[PDB]
Amino acid sequence: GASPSAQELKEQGNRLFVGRKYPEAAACYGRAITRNPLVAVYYTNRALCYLKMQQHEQALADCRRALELDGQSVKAHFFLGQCQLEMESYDEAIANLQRAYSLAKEQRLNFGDDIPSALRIAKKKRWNSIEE
Ligand SMILES: *CC(=O)Nc1ccc(NC(=O)C*)cc1
Repeated sequence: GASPSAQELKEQGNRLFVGRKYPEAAACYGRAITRNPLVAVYYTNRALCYLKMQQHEQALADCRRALELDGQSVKAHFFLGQCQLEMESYDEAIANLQRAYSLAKEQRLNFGDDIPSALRIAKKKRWNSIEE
């Protein structure tokens, strides 16, 4: 047969995510990791699959793996915050989303209003949690 390159399996998991096959996509990213475990995006992409699967702990651990490879990652800080938000770790979530925002400015990355909106939503969810 043929065995793909790590890059080729990342491409395949990307297509599987867009096809809404999230456990399959996540396994594809694991196969990419087997070939090259030093590529941050494989872990962040797999964390998005885990989030869609409502597996917050597994997504969180992949965000940590990505952050050990790229400490400047907007995407890893953003999805770390999103994992924490889903787990109701509100203050940690907001700080990581704010760090994502600052990094994106430093890097001149345009996500429209997505990060400010994500913060507003996070702070409102936190506020509602405090007011009971
Ligand atoms: C390039 C790429 O992956 N684009 C893309 C478009 C639409 C969506 N939508 C959903 O997954 C629901 C994902 C990725």
